[PDB]
Amino acid sequence: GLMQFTLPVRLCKEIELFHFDIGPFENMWPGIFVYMVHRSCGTSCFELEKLCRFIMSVKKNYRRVPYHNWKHAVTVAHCMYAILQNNHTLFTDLERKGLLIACLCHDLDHRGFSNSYLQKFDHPLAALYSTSTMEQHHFSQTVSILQLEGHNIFSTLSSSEYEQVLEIIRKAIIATDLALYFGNRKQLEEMYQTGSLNLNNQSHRDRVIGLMMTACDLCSVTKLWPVTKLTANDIYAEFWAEGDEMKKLGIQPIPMMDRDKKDEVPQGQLGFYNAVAIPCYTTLTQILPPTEPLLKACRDNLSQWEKVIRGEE
Ligand SMILES: CNC(=O)c1cc2nc(-c3ccccc3)[nH]c2cc1NC(=O)c1cccc(C)n1
Ligand SMILES: [Mg+2]
Ligand SMILES: [Zn+2]
Repeated sequence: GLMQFTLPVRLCKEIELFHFDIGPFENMWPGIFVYMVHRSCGTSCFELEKLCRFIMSVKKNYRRVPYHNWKHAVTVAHCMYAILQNNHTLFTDLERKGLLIACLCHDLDHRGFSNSYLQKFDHPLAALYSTSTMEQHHFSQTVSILQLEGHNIFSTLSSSEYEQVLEIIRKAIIATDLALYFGNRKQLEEMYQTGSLNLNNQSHRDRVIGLMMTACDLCSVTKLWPVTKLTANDIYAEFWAEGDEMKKLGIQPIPMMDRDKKDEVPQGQLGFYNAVAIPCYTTLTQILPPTEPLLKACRDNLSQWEKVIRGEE
């Protein structure tokens, strides 16, 4: 119990900021995650032995793909940590437990291919899960790891608390299906504006947690420009591999997945920022004002992409 994780001074300070980059030292990422659980949740939330074993099994079940990898999992969990720390009083003890774990697990066993590619390939997962295919898989993988001997980090919760946290985790992971984000944000936009948004209404909380999951999942667009730009390479490495596999099925991929249209990436980023990112962080900032730095960083990166198009970089 008297055992804390302590980070070096620069990390200890910068980890509190939304735009923190977890760095290139893979062996520090578990400790960074444990540090965040302890400060966000308490040193009591989890048996450290069970947590460490859970973390290492989750890492093993992430694949060596360019973007949807173990670094992405820890990066998404850090954005959730920053949201939770800037909104201390808004979230229950169970929600803080669930959401950091949900973020770590949200892309478990990702192959670097979209739901669309799985359906067109006719992958077995697409037969098992007709919508949110990869996301239902990610939740299935999470439950599987929780049920390994010595890996049940929730074992000290009551029966009712255990069912509530697994339900928080299921909804949180499903919500990372971007197809579901558009309608979820529209509903939240209507509720905030007509003044009907009520955080004591569970269906309303579910929607707000959904948006937080989207915000954390997209947080590559909220880093300093050098991080955002280098992450974009990893994102397009997966998209273009998927586009290659579409061409192998005899289907022309959408331009975003066609490496022959590299030139139009900057304009592709504008659409993404305007159609998804900016709307996402705007609504989150309306509901949770202290998440404003995410919207500010997103707008800064939109302006950097505009400068790339105008030939200035
Ligand atoms: C819903 N629209 C998009 O997801 C999206 C559409 C795009 N269209 C282009 C494009 C258009 C013409 C020529 C070349 C490229 N690039 C795109 C990139 C996109 N997404 C991300 O960059 C991104 C970032 C982070 C996380 C996720 C899930 N996605
Ligand atoms: Mg995902
Ligand atoms: Zn993700």
